[PDB]
Amino acid sequence: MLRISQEALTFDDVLLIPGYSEVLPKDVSLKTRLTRGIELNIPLVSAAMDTVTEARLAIAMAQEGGIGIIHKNMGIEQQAAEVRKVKKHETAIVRDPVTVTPSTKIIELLQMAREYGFSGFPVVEQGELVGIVTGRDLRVDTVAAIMTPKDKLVTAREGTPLEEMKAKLYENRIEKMLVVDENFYLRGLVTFRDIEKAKTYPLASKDEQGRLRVGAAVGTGADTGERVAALVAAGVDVVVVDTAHGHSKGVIERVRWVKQTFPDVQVIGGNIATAEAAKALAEAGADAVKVGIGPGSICTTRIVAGVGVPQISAIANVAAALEGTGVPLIADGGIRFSGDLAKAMVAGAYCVMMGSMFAGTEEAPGEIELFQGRSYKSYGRVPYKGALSAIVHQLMGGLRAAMGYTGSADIQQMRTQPQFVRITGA
Amino acid sequence: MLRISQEALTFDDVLLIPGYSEVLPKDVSLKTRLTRGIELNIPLVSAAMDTVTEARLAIAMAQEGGIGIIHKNMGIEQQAAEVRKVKKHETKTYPLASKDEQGRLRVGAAVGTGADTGERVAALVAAGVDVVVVDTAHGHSKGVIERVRWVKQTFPDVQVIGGNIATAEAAKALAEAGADAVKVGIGPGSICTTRIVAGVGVPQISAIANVAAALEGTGVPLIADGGIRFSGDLAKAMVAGAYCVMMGSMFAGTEEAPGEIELFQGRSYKSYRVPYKGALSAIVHQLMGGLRAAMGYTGSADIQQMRTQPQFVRITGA
Amino acid sequence: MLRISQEALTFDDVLLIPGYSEVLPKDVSLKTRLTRGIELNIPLVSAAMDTVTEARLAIAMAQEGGIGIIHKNMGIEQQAAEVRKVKKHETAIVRDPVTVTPSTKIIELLQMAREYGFSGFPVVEQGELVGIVTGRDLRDTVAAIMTPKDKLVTAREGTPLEEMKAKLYENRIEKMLVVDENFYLRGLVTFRDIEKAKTYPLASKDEQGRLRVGAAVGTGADTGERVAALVAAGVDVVVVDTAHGHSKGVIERVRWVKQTFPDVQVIGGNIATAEAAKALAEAGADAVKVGIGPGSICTTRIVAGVGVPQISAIANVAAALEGTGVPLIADGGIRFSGDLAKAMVAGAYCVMMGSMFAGTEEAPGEIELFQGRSYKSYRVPYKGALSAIVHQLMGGLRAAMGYTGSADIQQMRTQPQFVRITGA
Repeated sequence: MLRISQEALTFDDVLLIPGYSEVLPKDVSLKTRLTRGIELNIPLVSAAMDTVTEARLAIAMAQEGGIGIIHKNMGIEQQAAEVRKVKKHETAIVRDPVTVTPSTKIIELLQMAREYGFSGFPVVEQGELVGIVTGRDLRVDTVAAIMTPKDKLVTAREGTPLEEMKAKLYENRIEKMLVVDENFYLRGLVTFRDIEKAKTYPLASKDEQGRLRVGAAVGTGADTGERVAALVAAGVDVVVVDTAHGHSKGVIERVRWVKQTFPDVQVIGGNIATAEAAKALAEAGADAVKVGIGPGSICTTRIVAGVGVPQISAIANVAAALEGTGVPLIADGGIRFSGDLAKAMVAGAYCVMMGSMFAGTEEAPGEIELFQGRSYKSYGRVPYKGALSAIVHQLMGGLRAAMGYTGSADIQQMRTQPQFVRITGA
Repeated sequence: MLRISQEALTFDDVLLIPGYSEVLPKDVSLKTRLTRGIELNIPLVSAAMDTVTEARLAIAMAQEGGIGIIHKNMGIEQQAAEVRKVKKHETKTYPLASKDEQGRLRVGAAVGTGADTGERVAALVAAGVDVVVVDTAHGHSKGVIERVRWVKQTFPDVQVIGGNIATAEAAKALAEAGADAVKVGIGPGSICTTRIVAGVGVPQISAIANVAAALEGTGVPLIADGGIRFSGDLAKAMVAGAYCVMMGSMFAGTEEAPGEIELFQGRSYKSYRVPYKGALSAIVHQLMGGLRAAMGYTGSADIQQMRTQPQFVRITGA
Repeated sequence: MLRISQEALTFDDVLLIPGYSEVLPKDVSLKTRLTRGIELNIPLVSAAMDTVTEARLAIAMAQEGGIGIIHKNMGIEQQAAEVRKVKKHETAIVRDPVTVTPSTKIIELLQMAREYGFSGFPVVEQGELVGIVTGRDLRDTVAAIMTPKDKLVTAREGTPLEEMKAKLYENRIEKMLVVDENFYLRGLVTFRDIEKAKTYPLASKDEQGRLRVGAAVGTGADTGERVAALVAAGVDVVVVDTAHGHSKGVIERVRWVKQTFPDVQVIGGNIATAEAAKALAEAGADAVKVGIGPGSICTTRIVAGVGVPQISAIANVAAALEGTGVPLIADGGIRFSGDLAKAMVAGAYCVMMGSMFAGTEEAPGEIELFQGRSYKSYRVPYKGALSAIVHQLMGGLRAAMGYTGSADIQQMRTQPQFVRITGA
């Protein structure tokens, strides 16, 4: 007979049922996991599309508390360079301040200050911090004779938390402080005002060195091994083996190879839409899976190949397959409104990947253009959407409202407790 | 493990089945209850929206045999003053008029859960409001349930409605808290904001039926609030178990509703821009005329029969 | 007998005829006059509309080489304050430093420092800068520990940026407080903000180097008070701006401004006839603004049946004002850069734009996202930076001047010819 496995449901087939609520939307927790080893403060990921995620938007995603996956429609060194931009983004510490040496002449010092200002130059000897030259030191031969010496410097160790650095600035009644490593080598320069500015982004997704998190997509083609190596050496947090059909020999073996070749990087595999595909990727060592095969009603995979799984059922089947494995699942595709995002969470997603909704923001690729009195991003013209932060705030506002309606205090509750009603086309 | 509780139906999913009939539409009874203590001569309530119910339309609603809920998008003294206008209004004869034991027209008033709610209730009560409606987007919540308890303990002699809700468990929670009635409707509309923004909602026929089953034998009425576009939907809501129906935007733009007559582009509107709909009585007459027709088709002589005896068919999209 | 004075033409009725050309569009001169006494480097003025011109956009217009007219849908002192914002603008100055007084408790200053740090705090008394509390000063009250007045290194507001930069270097500091002639604290300037500052070579500036600005008034009861407050705030031009400038009220108010405030420029409008131009010129107007029912379905035409198609209105006013020295501003009906070029050739000295500038970054309103598209809300589509619209408008004018062979505005206004075309 006709081999039908199940009836499968999409976002419009279901609604969340309100439940007893004690926590206000503004008070719920949105914290979740992207992978086994990566936590996110909001369950939001930007897709690896060449209209959506390069370094600029990836930085903003991490600042909001999610993460961006840098697209792979570019050369290997070009993609590694995009990853480097994200890892080098300075939340507060100036990593490469302008320096002088003890033997540097005052005449060159003064000529440098005419170009860079009298901000006070650190004095180094082959990288080793030996002092600082303040404007006062010049007011009241070489830099050595007038420099503030090491014993008078207030410094902080590299890797100290920003709030602890701000406290050392406060206790010492200073505005600037040098950052050093265990061998007193200069590693940066930090400022009270810049730490305070950093509170603009209190949810920022950072690695353990305080660098913004970022991901990067790869495929299965011949240069994948070289591309992964370049992305890893650039400091990427997660490699996303990202293809149309993750349940394939090519993707499973590539995930396995990443996990065995680069054990210290996280690896995502996808896309998949079935329990069995999730178990295959988990056994291959995936730190997370990405869910979405023909999730959209009119997408190319459905029309050209007749293939797809409605996204609510795909998410729930993958979630059930991975329960108790520790492996998160990313919902990728079909989300038009914040309400869909909430339904994806209640079906079992750990976080949601958005694509076209972020195209046309300030931070996304492209240049602004005005055409017949309206604003677009040009590269083929998408409407200009303004700042990414406003879209993120609306999406998380809707999720917060749903969690308030269902009485879910946190993401773990939202994923496991609320119920759907199924509705008709009427 | 997709956690699906049930298939839920809306108005367009069902049709009333005709039954053996002996009573004509013009002769059936429309008397019902708003709350434990308030009876109405027609099963109609006006919503607490600032485009729908202030004193003028609340007076009209009571004269028709329903009741208005004065909206709370105004100061406390203003809302109390609106209540006083209705309670003091003295006149045309309105023999269906909803009236209290003292012969004054009935009126309700909405409050929320915010910090000034206690002061607002006290003022509405001192002005003679018949029912206080604790009216929020999510009545199945600590704050709404606690506020309903406080009204019932602090002002035992006023009726209190809690809402909105859409489940049996929520209905039991509000009734145990002392609600004299519950208001039903969470994301009842097809493309409403609750559904688009939060993905939350219960199709209104199943929500009404689930609440009616939860409250059977308790004496606590339920008010159907939202999703009703035609008199036919109203009839369906009653057969699903509603005691009466709350209308909102349908009454906006009537003569008696807030706003001022405005001419523009050769058409009439109310501005504060909603199309001008003429006198409220003509809409009420149409809605009640359709309910009477439905009761004639189903053979229901009164509201109690209409709510408990007729049957639906479920239909498809086609 | 049906009293018809003439057939009147609008922009769509005519096209510019190409002429022999030797000057490339990039090389023509766009310099013109707003009024008898005010020159502009581009022939663009922003309208006195509350969706278009407040201080932010007026500043951008002046930096582009044009000027903005601040709208009058606000209080008198609010309008004076908008003018002051333009007259005193400087991008490199950080405004409103958080201050302390000598009788502030050290304990309170240490509390504030939790947010503000130790960079540190200017000290004011009776509204005058009297010292500063630096971090070294904190390692009773501020009076005891503050650095005294005689040790402050300050700059005067309005000092050229290169002089401020030289003073920073000479004093081995990276930032200093900015004061006015009363030693009132006006802000703070840093090396980094000086280096980041953009220069505007075409900027419309007065004799003191301040950006030019105008402001609208009407003819109602408080006009005299409003004019006085605008003039005192340093406004460069008063625009007596009504629906019907050819009236006793406007003519007498224009004359009052010229007689009462002879050192300010005055514009009268709106008009659309030769006789109205002569009447405003005789009243003392330094320029006239042309446009009565210039649009096809505007309210003046629909409600009152009144209007003059703008090409003919411009040309009739220009003919009437020839040899008087009084410029004319074309106000209304301009949809595309091509209409702007036509308005210049019909005789305008510059063009006032309104709703085309609404919805730009610098115009009033806040950006809003709505159905996946950007709007400004008070809703109009969001249009990005004003500079891109100005660039396109002036690019189109430059192209027209290249087509007509006009090397400068004076030639563009007097030499090229139109063809008249049919509806087809």
